[PDB]
Amino acid sequence: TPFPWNKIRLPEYVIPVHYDLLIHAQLTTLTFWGTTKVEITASQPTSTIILHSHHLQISRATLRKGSEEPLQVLEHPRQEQIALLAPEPLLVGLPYTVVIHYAGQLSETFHGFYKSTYRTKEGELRILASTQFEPTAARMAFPCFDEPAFKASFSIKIRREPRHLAISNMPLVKSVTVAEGLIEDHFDVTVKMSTYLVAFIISDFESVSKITKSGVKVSVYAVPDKINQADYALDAAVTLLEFYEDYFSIPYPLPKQDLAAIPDFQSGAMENWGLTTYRESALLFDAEKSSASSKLGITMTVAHELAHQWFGNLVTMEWWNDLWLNEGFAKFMEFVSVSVTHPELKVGDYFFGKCFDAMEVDALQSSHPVSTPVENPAQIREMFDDVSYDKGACILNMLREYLSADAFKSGIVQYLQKHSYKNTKNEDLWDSMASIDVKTMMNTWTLQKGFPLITITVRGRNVHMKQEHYMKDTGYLWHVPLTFITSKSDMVHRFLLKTKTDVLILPEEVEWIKFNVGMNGYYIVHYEDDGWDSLTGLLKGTHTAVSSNDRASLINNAFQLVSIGKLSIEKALDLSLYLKHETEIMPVFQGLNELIPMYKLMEKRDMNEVETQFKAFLIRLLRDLIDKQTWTDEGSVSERMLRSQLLLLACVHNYQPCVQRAEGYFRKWKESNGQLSLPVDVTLAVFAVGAQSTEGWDFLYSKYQFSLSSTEKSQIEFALCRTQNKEKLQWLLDESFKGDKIKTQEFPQILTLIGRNPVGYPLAWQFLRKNWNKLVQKFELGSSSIAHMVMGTTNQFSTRTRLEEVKGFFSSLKENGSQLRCVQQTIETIEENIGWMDKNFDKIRVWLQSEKLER
Ligand SMILES: O=C(CN1C(=O)CSc2ccccc21)NC1(C(=O)O)CCCCC1
Ligand SMILES: [Br-]
Ligand SMILES: [Br-]
Ligand SMILES: [Br-]
Ligand SMILES: [Br-]
Ligand SMILES: [Br-]
Ligand SMILES: [Zn+2]
Repeated sequence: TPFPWNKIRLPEYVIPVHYDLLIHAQLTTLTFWGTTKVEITASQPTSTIILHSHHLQISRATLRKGSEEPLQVLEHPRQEQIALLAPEPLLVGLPYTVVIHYAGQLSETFHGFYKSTYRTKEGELRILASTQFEPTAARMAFPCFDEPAFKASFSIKIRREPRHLAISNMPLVKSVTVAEGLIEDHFDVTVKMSTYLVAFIISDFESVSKITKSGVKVSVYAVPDKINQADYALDAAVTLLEFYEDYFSIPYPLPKQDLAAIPDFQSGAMENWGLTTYRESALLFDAEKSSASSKLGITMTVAHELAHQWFGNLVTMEWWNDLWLNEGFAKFMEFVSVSVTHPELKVGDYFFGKCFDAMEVDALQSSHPVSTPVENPAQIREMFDDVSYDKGACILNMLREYLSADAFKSGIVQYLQKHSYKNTKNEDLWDSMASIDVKTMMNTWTLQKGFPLITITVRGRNVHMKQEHYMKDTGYLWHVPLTFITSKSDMVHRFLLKTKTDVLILPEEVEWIKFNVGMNGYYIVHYEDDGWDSLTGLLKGTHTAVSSNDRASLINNAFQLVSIGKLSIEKALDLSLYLKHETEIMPVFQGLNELIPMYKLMEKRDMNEVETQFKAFLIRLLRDLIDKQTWTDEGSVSERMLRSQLLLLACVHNYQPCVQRAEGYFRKWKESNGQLSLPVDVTLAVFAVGAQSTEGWDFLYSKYQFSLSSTEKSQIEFALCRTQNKEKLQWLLDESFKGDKIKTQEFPQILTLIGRNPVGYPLAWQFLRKNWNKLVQKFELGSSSIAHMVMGTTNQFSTRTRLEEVKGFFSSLKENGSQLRCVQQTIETIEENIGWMDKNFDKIRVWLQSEKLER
């Protein structure tokens, strides 16, 4: 019989109410079986039930009316569906139960119901089984109506050996002994939720717990050897859940919240309702070895996953085209919450960096609107990108500054209350925010890609403003909430620009004007006539006349304008010279973010002399700030992050005072047999210098197997990827790909670091090409992991030959990668790199030879 349904989306006329899932995993044979019972009703007469199933071996399917009838099973593996045919049509509105018996193999990927492993201190391999369903992998563990708008309650039962613990979304009601060495755990019924949020883990994890003031038991789960690193996340999770409950005025509805650190995990974390899961590096904190960056990362990742309990779980997007309703909000709420719960982290100052990263992809033709259509699993996975997360958060921040925090908060509380246990579209959010023209304005920011360039022309008191789509002509127009300050006023002045152009009149003439105050708006600014000269003069003479975020926005925008010929490279580089006086993390890092990519392009070309001169200029520019750093872990989180990055930068570029100190610390660390406690903040620099020799690299690698510290593992991995030894770089690719000595969850990062190694970069792009099929099988087409490997190995090329290697390779893949959005993005980036280098290389050579810092 041919397949009776020819659409990717399921029919809307058969709706589930409740699922009873029985799962029995065998961790010795790596197999599982299940029985899924789903209560359904049909809104129209049908004899066919279409549902999702992927890589499950279905043995039997029956239909119970409320008698039992057998169902004929048909499969459509490409659509990832099964069709269950009943002997007679279902009666409308009457309850039926579909019962499906099946078996599967535990996935060897990081999705579905997959295998995870770890080693004990004695070298014994331990196996656990965990889940990762978002977006479409629930259908790999149980047959279901696997679309987020088909919400249902779930009663989960897990069969296991007595040596294992099982945890799931809800608390454990009871454990029944079925037979010898066979226990069945019954978990309480969940509230109405999407299939992608179902979770279960079978392991020998240990836990620590703490109860919130609202009575919620919060626990952190981890392997026995790492449960002593769970205290920080446990305390942070309790404080953040209490923050969100008080903030939203909507209690967390479940009796418990678990945070599990999984030894193998693809993304950073996942918000499964009641059972949030994390990479061990995103949750576990070692008070002696963890970095300030990693502590910030745990805090923000926990805040993100807990925000999703409201934004994503309680209220879910109707379809993946509106995935930003979940991810943009969760990303933005990390800042809203942590700014209050952990004020010592000063996160609010760092938000804007995400917006500049989103602008890098959003300035290309291959970007997409925040809300855009998706059909198949690879396209849906492509929605987990910088546009949904970072542009999503940045436009919400822009809107909050525009409406005020009070009006914005009222709109989001109304929205969550109105749509609790249901699904929403982009329009529902805008109607909630307008109930406090929001919809017209925010449609310009979510229903078309990109962002505007705002051009300012000052004629005495007359300030002319123009908008145009910034693209590296569509005729796009936005409702832009402009802000500005002047040399006469530091009040934030506002002007809503809804037309191509407008003009305003200043009360008095000014010496300078600066738009996008604190860079809270998702747009860039160009100043005509002497505007850039006036702003450059202000930064050179009195840089604290504007805030550190305003200084960072001027640096970023000046370099973005060079790409479209609005500002010469010489004038942008002249502006950057003020950084010799800068002390603040955001503008110092913004200077690095703009300048470092220039020598990354030179490293992949025969441009050694200008590359070396450019690197010497960068070190000279920040020399006073580098020399002021102590080689300790002293200071605030920003002082520590600034120290670590500056010392690492100085050492990799052979700045002699720092290389000598790093060389001495590494030699002493190796002499001590790795017992010397180095300051965590200098460890990246010390290890990167030490790995340059064969003996140093082998010694660093010998310590890797014993480490229980996520930071130490990450620091060693970074250092090992910096060697000039090509056999060692190849070995890291081969071993992390294999997953024994270095876990495969680190492969995408290792591949990108080697792709950025000045001598070993050809090896990363070659490895990706030669192992494409296995990498796609492990990480999936459309995944953020694949996108980071594609862009990480190719987006710093700047020759027509490299451009054609990329086009030729990906077009030869046909259905296994030729249509990837990351491929078009990297092709467009290489085209821009070719043009930028051709135009600016010798201009930079001449500018460097002028030695303006030495003048
Ligand atoms: O360049 C990189 C990585 N990287 C890029 O590949 C270009 S975008 C970028 C912007 C800011 C910071 C790092 C960036 N890392 C270092 C390098 O020269 O390879 C320099 C910094 C010390 C670590 C090594
Ligand atoms: Br049974
Ligand atoms: Br505003
Ligand atoms: Br005038
Ligand atoms: Br010191
Ligand atoms: Br090849
Ligand atoms: Zn998220």
